[PDB]
Amino acid sequence: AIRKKLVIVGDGACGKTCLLIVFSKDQFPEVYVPTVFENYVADIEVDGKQVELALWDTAGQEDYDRLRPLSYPDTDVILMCFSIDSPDSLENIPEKWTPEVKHFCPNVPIILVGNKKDLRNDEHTRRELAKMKQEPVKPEEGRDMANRIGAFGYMECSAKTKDGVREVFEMATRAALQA
Amino acid sequence: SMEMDEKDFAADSWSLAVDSSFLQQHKKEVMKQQDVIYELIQTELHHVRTLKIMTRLFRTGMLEELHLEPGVVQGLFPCVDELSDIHTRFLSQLLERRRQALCPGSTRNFVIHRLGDLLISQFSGPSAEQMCKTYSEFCSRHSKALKLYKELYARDKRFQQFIRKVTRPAVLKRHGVQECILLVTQRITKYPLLISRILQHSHGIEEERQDLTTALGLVKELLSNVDEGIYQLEKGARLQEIYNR
Ligand SMILES: CCNCc1cccc2[nH]ccc12
Ligand SMILES: CCNCc1cccc2[nH]ccc12
Ligand SMILES: CCNCc1cccc2[nH]ccc12
Repeated sequence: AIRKKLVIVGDGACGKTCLLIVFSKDQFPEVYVPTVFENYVADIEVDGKQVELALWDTAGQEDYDRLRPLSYPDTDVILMCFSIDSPDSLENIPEKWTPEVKHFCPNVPIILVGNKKDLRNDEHTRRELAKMKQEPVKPEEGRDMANRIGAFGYMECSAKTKDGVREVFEMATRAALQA
Repeated sequence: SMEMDEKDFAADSWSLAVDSSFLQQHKKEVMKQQDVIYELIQTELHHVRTLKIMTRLFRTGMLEELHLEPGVVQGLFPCVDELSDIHTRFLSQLLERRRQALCPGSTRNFVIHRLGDLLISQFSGPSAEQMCKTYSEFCSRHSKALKLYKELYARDKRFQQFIRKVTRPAVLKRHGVQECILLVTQRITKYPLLISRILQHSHGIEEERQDLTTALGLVKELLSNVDEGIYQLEKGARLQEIYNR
């Protein structure tokens, strides 16, 4: 079991905190959904290789440009998150997050993750976004952004239903293990 | 952590920590407020525990077992005693507020109605000046600590054995040296998230809504001051690199 480090980045509305909680518990909390995530070391076996994957959140560091980069040293894989119910969170990926992650984590694989995929066909989400002349992020829009920023890959998930969550972290482990 | 506190904060939530007959006596909004206050105190208890691992298990173990050069242990654990004194005092105040609120005859049933004033006190005056001074120093020495740890682990055999020995137990899985350093650095930026959610469920008493609003503002002022006072120290950096920053 080799030790690897994962950091999740993205806007507050991207759902990064919920994603880490749901993966670490293998359950969407039924009684109480924690406000914050401290850290976790997940035991993952991917393609026959055992890894201890340390998980870190950057929630709360978004407005502090000198505190936030302290989370980056020795990172092996980055999860760059946006929410499918928020085209505004996707627009902030090439402008702010990508240059920052390429500066502090050179040559570290980035997986672009579209969170809240269960809201793509939610009528309330479609009605709300239509007021600001918007609609949920389309799969090809996510793929194209991932291609443009030089992401290792593009993935979608729903922390609410758990669909795609395990796959995201197993792929992150594979990326962390590459040359 | 001491057994009494671990047991008091063993449950995933306030709603699961209190007796079910006691829970049934409160309105939905009070349960939501109490669950978030419980998360703040529980995470503070864990944060103080992280500082005890750093001071007692790591720092003191290296002093009593290894032959490191002078100034090496201080470089690995900058300001740990000051950080431990700030948070142990704050945790004592939070735990005393919970204890005074317990129902007679109970060691688990309580409701905290007045957290705001405690948070204003912690994030203002001399205690806020000490938190600002301590985190500005600690966070500016983060890179130097990580780099000194890596060199020692890779070149000193006795240091490597010590680390592997004390971090072997499963209860230390999340708490190696670098992981403790990052848990501490990230602690301060968790406060606004927790305070805003407590505020969201504290509109019932206007004086409480006002106090938490003041506390949230003070925590953000502290974070902005710390963020502005950080400049990563680098071992061997020449004066020219510094004055050309
Ligand atoms: C039944 C769990 N398998 C053990 C395992 C899987 C992946 C990573 C691991 N690190 C230590 C044990 C370990
Ligand atoms: C030379 C340009 N890269 C520097 C950089 C890019 C993105 C975010 C950053 N924060 C501090 C420097 C910094
Ligand atoms: C999305 C609103 N949160 C509801 C909730 C349910 C259970 C416990 C809670 N503590 C704070 C909010 C809270």
